[PDB]
Amino acid sequence: NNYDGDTVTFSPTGRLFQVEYALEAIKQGSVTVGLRSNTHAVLVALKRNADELSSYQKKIIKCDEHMGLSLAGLAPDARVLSNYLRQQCNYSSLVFNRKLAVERAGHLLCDKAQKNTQSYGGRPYGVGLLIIGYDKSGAHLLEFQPSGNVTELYGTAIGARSQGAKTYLERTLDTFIKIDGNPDELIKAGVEAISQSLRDESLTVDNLSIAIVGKDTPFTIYDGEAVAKYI
Amino acid sequence: MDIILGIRVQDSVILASSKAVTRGISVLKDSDDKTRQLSPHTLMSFAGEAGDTVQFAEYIQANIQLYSIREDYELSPQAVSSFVRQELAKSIRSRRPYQVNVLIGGYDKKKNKPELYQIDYLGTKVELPYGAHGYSGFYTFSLLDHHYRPDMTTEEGLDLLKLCVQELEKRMPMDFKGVIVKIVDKDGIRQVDDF
Amino acid sequence: DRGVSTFSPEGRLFQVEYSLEAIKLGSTAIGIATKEGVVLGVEKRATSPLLESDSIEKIVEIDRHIGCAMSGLTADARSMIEHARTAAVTHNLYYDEDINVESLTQSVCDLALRFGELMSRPFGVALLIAGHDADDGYQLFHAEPSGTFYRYNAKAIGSGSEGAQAELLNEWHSSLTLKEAELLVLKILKQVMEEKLDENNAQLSCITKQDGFKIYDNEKTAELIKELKEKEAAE
Amino acid sequence: GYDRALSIFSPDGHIFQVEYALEAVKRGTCAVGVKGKNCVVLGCERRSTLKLQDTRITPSKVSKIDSHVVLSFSGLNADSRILIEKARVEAQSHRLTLEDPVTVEYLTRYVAGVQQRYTQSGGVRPFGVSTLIAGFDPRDDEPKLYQTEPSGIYSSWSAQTIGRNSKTVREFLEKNYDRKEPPATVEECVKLTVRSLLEVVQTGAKNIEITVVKPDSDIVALSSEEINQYVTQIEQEKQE
Amino acid sequence: QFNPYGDNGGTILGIAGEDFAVLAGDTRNITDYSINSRYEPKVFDCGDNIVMSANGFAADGDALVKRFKNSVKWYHFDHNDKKLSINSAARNIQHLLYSRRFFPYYVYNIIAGLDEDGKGAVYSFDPVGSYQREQCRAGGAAASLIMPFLDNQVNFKNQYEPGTNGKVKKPLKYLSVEEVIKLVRDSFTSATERHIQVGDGLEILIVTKDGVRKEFYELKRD
Amino acid sequence: TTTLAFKFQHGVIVAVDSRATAGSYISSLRMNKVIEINPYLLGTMSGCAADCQYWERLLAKECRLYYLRNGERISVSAASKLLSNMMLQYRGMGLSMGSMICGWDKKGPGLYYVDDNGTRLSGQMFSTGSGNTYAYGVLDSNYKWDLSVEDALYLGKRSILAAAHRDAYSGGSVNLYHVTEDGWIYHGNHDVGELFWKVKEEEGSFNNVIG
Amino acid sequence: TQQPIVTGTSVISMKYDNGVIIAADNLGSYGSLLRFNGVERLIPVGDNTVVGISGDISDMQHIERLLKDLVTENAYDNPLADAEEALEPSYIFEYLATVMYQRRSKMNPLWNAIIVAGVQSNGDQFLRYVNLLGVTYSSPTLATGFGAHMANPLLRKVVDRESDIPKTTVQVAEEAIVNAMRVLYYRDARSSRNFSLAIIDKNTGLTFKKNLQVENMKWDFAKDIKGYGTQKI
Amino acid sequence: GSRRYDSRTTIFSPEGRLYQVEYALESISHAGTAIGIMASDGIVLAAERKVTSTLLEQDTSTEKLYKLNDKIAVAVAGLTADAEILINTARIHAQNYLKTYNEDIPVEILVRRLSDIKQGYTQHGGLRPFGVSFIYAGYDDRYGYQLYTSNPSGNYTGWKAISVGANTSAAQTLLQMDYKDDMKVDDAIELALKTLSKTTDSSALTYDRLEFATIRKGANDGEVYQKIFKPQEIKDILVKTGIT
Ligand SMILES: *[C@@](C)(CO)[C@](*)(O)[C@H](Cc1ccccc1)NC(=O)[C@H](Cc1c[nH]c2ccccc12)NC(=O)[C@@H](C)NC(=O)CN1CCOCC1
Ligand SMILES: [Mg+2]
Ligand SMILES: [Mg+2]
Repeated sequence: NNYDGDTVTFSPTGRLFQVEYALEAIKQGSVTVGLRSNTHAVLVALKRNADELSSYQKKIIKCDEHMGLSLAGLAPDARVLSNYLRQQCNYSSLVFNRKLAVERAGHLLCDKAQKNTQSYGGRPYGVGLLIIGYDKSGAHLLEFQPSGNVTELYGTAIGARSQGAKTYLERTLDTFIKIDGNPDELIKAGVEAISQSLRDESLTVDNLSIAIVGKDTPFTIYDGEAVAKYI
Repeated sequence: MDIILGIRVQDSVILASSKAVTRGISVLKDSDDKTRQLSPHTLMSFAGEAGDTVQFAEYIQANIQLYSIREDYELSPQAVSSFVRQELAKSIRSRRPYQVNVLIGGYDKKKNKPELYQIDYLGTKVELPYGAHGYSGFYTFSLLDHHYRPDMTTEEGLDLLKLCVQELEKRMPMDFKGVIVKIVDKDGIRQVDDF
Repeated sequence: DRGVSTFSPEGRLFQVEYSLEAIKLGSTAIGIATKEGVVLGVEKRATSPLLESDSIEKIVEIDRHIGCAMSGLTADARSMIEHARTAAVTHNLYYDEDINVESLTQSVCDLALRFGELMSRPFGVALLIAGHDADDGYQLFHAEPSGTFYRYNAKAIGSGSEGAQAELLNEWHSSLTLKEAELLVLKILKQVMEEKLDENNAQLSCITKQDGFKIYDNEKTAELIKELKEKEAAE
Repeated sequence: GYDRALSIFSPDGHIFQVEYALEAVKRGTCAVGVKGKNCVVLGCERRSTLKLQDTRITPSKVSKIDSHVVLSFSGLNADSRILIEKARVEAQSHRLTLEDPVTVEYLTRYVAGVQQRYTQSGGVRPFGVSTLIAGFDPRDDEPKLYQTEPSGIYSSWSAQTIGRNSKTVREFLEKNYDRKEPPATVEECVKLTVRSLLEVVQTGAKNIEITVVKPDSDIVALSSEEINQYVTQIEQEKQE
Repeated sequence: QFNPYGDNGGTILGIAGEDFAVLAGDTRNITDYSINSRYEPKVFDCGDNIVMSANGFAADGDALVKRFKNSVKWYHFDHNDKKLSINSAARNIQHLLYSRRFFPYYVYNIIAGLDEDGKGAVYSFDPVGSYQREQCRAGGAAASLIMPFLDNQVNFKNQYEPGTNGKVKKPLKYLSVEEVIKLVRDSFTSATERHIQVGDGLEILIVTKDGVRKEFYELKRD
Repeated sequence: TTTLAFKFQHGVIVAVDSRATAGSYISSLRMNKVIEINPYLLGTMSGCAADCQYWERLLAKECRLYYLRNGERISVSAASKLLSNMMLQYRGMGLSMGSMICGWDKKGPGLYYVDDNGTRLSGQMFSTGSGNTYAYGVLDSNYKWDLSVEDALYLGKRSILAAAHRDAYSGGSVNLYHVTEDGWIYHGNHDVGELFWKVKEEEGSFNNVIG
Repeated sequence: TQQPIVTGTSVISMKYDNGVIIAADNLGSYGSLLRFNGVERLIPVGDNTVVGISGDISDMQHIERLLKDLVTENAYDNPLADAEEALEPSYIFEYLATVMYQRRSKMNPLWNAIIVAGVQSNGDQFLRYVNLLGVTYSSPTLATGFGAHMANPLLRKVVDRESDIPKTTVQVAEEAIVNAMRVLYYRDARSSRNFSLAIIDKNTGLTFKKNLQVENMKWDFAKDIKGYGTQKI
Repeated sequence: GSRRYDSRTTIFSPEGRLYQVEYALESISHAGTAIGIMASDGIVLAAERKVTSTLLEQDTSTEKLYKLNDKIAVAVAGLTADAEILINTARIHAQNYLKTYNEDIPVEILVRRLSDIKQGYTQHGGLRPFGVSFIYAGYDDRYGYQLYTSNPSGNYTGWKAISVGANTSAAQTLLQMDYKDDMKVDDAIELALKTLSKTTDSSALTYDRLEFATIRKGANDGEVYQKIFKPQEIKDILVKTGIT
């Protein structure tokens, strides 16, 4: 109200409204789902178009051979943050000959987002990210919020109507975690999960976007007729 | 570059400058004009290190032309020469000084007098009836000391200038490929096409 | 007052949303992509008859294989065009090749959100970036001040955009020829324009693989206008 | 440093600071530009509220940017000096780096760019100035006349006016100026420029300034008596 | 006084076939009269069907290769996983080298692969960035030993057709990959004999449309 | 190297050798020392190969940007000046470059010499490189404005040959160009080895050499 | 640009079937003065890596601190710091190599020659060299300074190529290293009798031996040597 | 943050005016009147000190008339402290020109420079403008005797006669009436004092409430002399013209 003019101002109840408004941008964004087993990690994203003449906005970005994310909210902010991750993954490889741990990647995103919430002039990031990866401690899935909060999860979903997919994963927890050494079945579970967040529209060939990473699988994105198999 | 001469007569200033440009052991050009018009009644000839000369001259030309447009007024030769001197005096203590020597020949329309200024790369300014830079003065100043009068005509000034070039052509080991001569008077700047 | 980079309660940047309103006031620009080329057309909209219309430059070359049309506060586009031209030629310097239309568009859109308290406000202009490369063929992009860019088969921006976009919705198909696309831009421009469309107050352009980006002459466009009139009168 | 964003968008998609700068231009004295077949004439209004003025030394309304290009304006006088200085510096900077004088179109594009930059830079306000830029490109006999404004947009004009009561003189020019046959001579071009100012000026004494620019850097400013002869001839024909 | 440069020896060789290319180099690394390693790889697969070797000062060589491999990675990120063509890689490397015009990478660089028409391609660089496409090139310590041999046995220089006596040249018939590898092996065996910094091992990288293949051969260890 | 270029009635001829050296070792037998900046602009190369390639390819970028901004080809005079200004930024930093910017513009055919010192000279005829003195000898005695395109191409070709013969650091092959108002025209790569024997027989020159 | 003041001499090392061995004497020389006699030049990093350093001791102590700080930094927000995400020899080396090359590129080098010896997660042997120029190389045997000239020849007789590594036992490898250290004591004027030796095995882990002495030295034959040519008494 | 407290000194009003410049001009209208009159053979500068005290040391006091160099002087109207900041800058600018070109700075060039500094404070920086209006009286060999004025907007104009400060409307009307082109310095002195005597808010115009100065070619042969009048000399010229 009087305490939402900038990010540097706490409300009387200890809330940061600009951060909460940035969180709101994520809820307006299109749905995306993340889930993992012990061998593989999968991202599934519902792409959004402007109209019938337009293309479908890309949702998934590659950060390294072993790491990538899906976005929901302001796409340019995802480009800035994914660029930062690319650089950090790359710094770890060039200097230490070491693939960046997914947990550490999350800690770096948290700290970068945090600086924008405590300083005058700037603004919080208006995007939420689901980071998947495979490192020395196996498969991982992270959820990033522009408040700074980063959370390691078995599965999750963000965006509009994301609660439906999140409930499904909460039921299926014991099943999909055990899907080891079977990428197609893990993607199926993800496609079935994101389907719980659909209304009116359904999953078409140029609508659906899928990405996967695992033990002997580099981060690869599937679009177009490559996802027709899963429709 | 090498030889640049100047002489101030009754009603004009005459500048003579060599045409040769050398690179390595080869004369690349024998028609080079080592001068820039700073204003309608002010001419500057130059000589020094390769590249620095033209860059400095054009930089000065741009500054004087800028002043002329801003004030709708031509600076006096004296004012121009002082500006040039300061730029060179500023330059000599820089990281990389500009190694350029100049003669500024101008006709002051206010005083109705020709004026010749000699400025070296250190910023050493002197007003003279006749001047030169480098080794040029070693050969020519004795002739000028002898023959020069302040009431000389432009034609007589050219004849005395021919005699100076003939002496240079005889006693210098250097082939400078003749000179381009330019006259600065009340009517402006013109080039003597046959010399 | 309030921050320039402030979020609204709905999760939108106030300034970005307000710049979009400025673009709605701009003159109409239309782009149509085909397999034979991409056509770009604009409404010139001279404020007075004494204004020499040929000086109105709302269609612009970025490279030989990339063209651009603008709508909104057209003065804001000059630095965007300058950056685009620099990016296009710089990539040619670094990689000895033409730059991808998408990559060029992405470079322009990176400028968009570089504002705060960098420039003091977002751009007040939208761009239709049309071009061709070997990888993805003939392409048409719509670059906004939000930093977002969508690819389009056909797109209209400016004051008559939503009316033109609905018309493009019906008319566009994947087998359109270049000649058909030219007449289609002229048709839709003539529809949404206030004044009567002629060769002096409207401008056409195209990008083909062979000839590259070309702005059409007034004599060439005049014939296409006369060809349009006759074919509409044919039924 | 002072970084405050002064020029910003409003809910309806307007930049008020840029629009208020146009109001400063509206307040400024009238300036007019007319191009003939082989010349361009720049007319300027001088408000007669200020007498006891020294016309020798008072800043003239038309300013030479180079020997072949001139610039007149309407709006804040102090703001116009900054643009003129920058333009003059750029004109010499172009000659120095490219070895050709600026084209009229290039000089206009630069001045317009400066005006635009001051609409999306922190800590600064827009120029309260619109300019008319006229001249002839080097080794070209085609007349050139451009206009700029605070937003940074620019365009070419057969004839144009800016400043206070510009709406009226533009009305006059739109009906009197024929594109198929423009003022063939200098006389006809000046006559039309004076006529257009006489619609607004008040008295035709020291209130009208005229500057004729011809090809090949031939720029002259008319005197009071020369202009007064045009004023006399116009009204004598009008008495009929 | 500190000397930031050093010489790690070695020699490299690139040959462009009709539909293939090879980049070979010895595996010996040295300082002065000592051997550091008998097997220290010098020719690298940089991705996109491009091989590269920066011969001279190993620290600068490793840094340049590392930076180009990085340049390939960022080319994929920035331009939608587009394949970096050999000509584009060459121009990119020029700019990497010239960025240190006033403190140069002390290396002679060669890359090899296939052009956009599928034909064999070899590009050669000097330490400051001048480059050019070629058919044949030896670089490094024994470069002057090997190049004349290749002018003779690859481009048939100073060879004419018997009977004509200098009137008709030997026609420039193309070479197979098996024929090229023979010339490479003989080139390095000969260089090993007369150059003290060449020996230990030979590693050859062969590039075809099918990918990048490796072949290793022992060399004299003295 | 040896490079030359000269103006004449039908435009400008441009001829260069193709040798590259690293000390006494011939590093390259065939290196291109001409750059096609645009269909109406050429640039010759002499000195440090790296410097020549980098700065002339950067000139092309800047010349290309000129066309996009102004919708018109850059003049030869302006292009040469941009290059000389680049050289003036790295004043005394050790750059080694000597080039001739050759082209056709509105003023007709244009030819400018530019070097690492910043020197910029307009002229009818120029020659750069270690073998420039040998080329000048042939050019000065046989040059006319009234030359035919055929005879002019031969003169530039023959002048490089003279230098390639005598100068140890010049040779390999001759690259010929002819600049017209419709643009430049490539007139091929000519091996000096073969060209020498051909010229010797047909012309009767090089009598002292046995063949 | 500087000059080395207090220096450490040769560092020698080799691979064997199950791991690597590395050794270096305990001397800190000040030119020709044998100034400091209790200097440790082998520095363990965790339980899987030993970094051996020769050259300037002040720069060695600086590197020693960088490594100590590297371990501290790796443990930050890292639950697997003593397991899967522990520091590897390859990580430690590449870090140092990056630092060395950067410092030489600023014309302000760390005046050292370094050998990083260890065993990776997968049991693979790691042995790589880096110096003040940023030059890196790997080999079955590695040695710095005088060791390169005298030790390598002896160690290469045991492991001449890659295929000899599985055939070499820890007892044979240690014996070769200890003999090399004796030879260096005979012939290097800037060396000492006292030295340290470290063994990093994939089975038995890190064994760090201190206060070792060169023994079984041959000097008796010196009594018979008289004069420099013609002298008999 | 800090934005909350920013007055925004450099913005347009909806009518296209600069708020702070207009308000600065309002400040200046309360300042003591200063008058400049240009004649064929010289220039007069007359100014009124504001409500003084008997205990003010007048002979060592200076609040209105300042010397920029030997050829150019200024009369001040507004904040004195603000004026001194600008005056010292102008003094330096004149010496920079003299050092560079070895000639005394032309009057207009000096005026333009100061006016450009004032202009800058209205367009950028976020600082308040200088609350000062100058009358420049000077001489050079190009245009001879010259009068200029500048105000906080940074706009400057040339004049035959001009007033700044309080009651300029009334003062300008009186000057416009009695001024003629063939006028001389002695006549201009009388006109300046008569105008102040009629426009003043004080009961009577006395020597202790005035600062006065002339720029005359009335110096021995072709040269110019600046005369800053002393208290006793102002008292004498008041008696001579018949005011006291
Ligand atoms: C004569 C041959 C002079 O020797 C020419 O000027 C020639 C000019 C030239 C220009 C562009 C491309 C090729 C050649 N210059 C050289 O060949 C030049 C001579 C040279 C060598 N060091 C120099 C230092 C300062 C000035 C000139 C120098 N040679 C080079 O620049 C060498 C280092 N470059 C190459 O040999 C280029 N290599 C690229 C990879 O392929 C093999 C050749
Ligand atoms: Mg001197
Ligand atoms: Mg040996």
